Amino acid sequence: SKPFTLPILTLGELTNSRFPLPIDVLYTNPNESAIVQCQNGRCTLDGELQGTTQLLPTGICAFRGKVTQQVQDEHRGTHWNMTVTNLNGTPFDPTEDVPAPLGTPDFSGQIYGVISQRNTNTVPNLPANRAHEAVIATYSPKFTPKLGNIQFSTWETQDVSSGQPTKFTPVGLASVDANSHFDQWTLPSYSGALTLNMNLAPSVAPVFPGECLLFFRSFIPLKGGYGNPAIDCLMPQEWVQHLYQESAPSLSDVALVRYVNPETGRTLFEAKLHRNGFLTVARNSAGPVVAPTNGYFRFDSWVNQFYTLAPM
Amino acid sequence: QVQLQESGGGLVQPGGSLRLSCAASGTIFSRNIMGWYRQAPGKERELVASIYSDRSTWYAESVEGRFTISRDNVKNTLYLQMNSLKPEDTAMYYCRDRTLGSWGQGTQVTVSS
Repeated sequence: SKPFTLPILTLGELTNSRFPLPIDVLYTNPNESAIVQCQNGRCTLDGELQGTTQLLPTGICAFRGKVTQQVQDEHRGTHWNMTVTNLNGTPFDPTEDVPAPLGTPDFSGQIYGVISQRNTNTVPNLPANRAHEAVIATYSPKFTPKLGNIQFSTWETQDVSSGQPTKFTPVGLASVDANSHFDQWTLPSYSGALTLNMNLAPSVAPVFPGECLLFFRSFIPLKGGYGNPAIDCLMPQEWVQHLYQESAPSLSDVALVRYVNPETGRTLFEAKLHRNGFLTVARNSAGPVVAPTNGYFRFDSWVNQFYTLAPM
Repeated sequence: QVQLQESGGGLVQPGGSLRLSCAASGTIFSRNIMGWYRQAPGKERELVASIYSDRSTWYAESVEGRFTISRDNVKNTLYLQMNSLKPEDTAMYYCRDRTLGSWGQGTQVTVSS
């Protein structure tokens, strides 16, 4: 059997797996614990991808398809209907054992990004292009990636073509106010109000008391308004890619990992790397973890559930 | 026949130096994680230092910079150098095989005038 290992990346060399953002700090939250069941950045330790997790960093919260038509409405803004496919270009098959097309956002909110188009037809001999700011509401009833059809809005009121290859590039969030409906741990309704979600990645929770989830925290930009929103992933995208590569069989339900300062070789704190792909620590405090960014996680050994984590 | 025996405990003046040892027997010493605990009267058993298979070390914030833990895989002995002692360090020090879970008898360390 192939020996299990982690990639040797420092905290400043990691990216979020739920949004295309760099990892800023480590984060715990024993208080106000919610049901953690994200779908992006989900990978078991033996290299099995779960939920809507895919390998491309540019595929996270991304969409590719064609704009069908302009939605006529008297409400503010200009809404456009868009059929979505797989990221590679192939049509999305809803009979597949996936909650949504891979890369689909796994939280409620207004995703702020850029819609770009490149025409299929050529005019005497280059295709025309266009790109505008756009917002995608994942809480909307029109947000149905499972049915291969979502809907986005623009400030532009005309310059969007129909039947042309469309790409969505995630930038951040439009707003985090009351009516914005931004909740990090609230899964979107992939099929809308039609039916409930299926083929989801399993929920995540610490088993032993006194232990809490250890998150990789990234701060996400805002189009406007007040706030300092953040996105927490279970594992960075580099870990997802690495675990998929080695495909090492898990010997235990929990693996002990150590956050080591490479300059002095010191172990700052311990952590439990669980089989399904998440970290737990024995910490009482909350908020950001004070630790050098040049520090990295190192796999120590597989352990039984008799082992107790060091106080953090 | 698995037993851990501590040695080198006693009384000493504050700001002095003291060294503790722990001879392990009947274990796969080099593979296991070793650590030093202490227990003050009215307090719980708090982890002080811990050493791993790759000889990496961990220390508590109320100990860092003063104590030093090391291991000898040849003689299967665990050490703990204690420099610049304080009256707050007065407790019962136990050595433990954190991997296997086996404790030791524990020795007494007191620092007063």
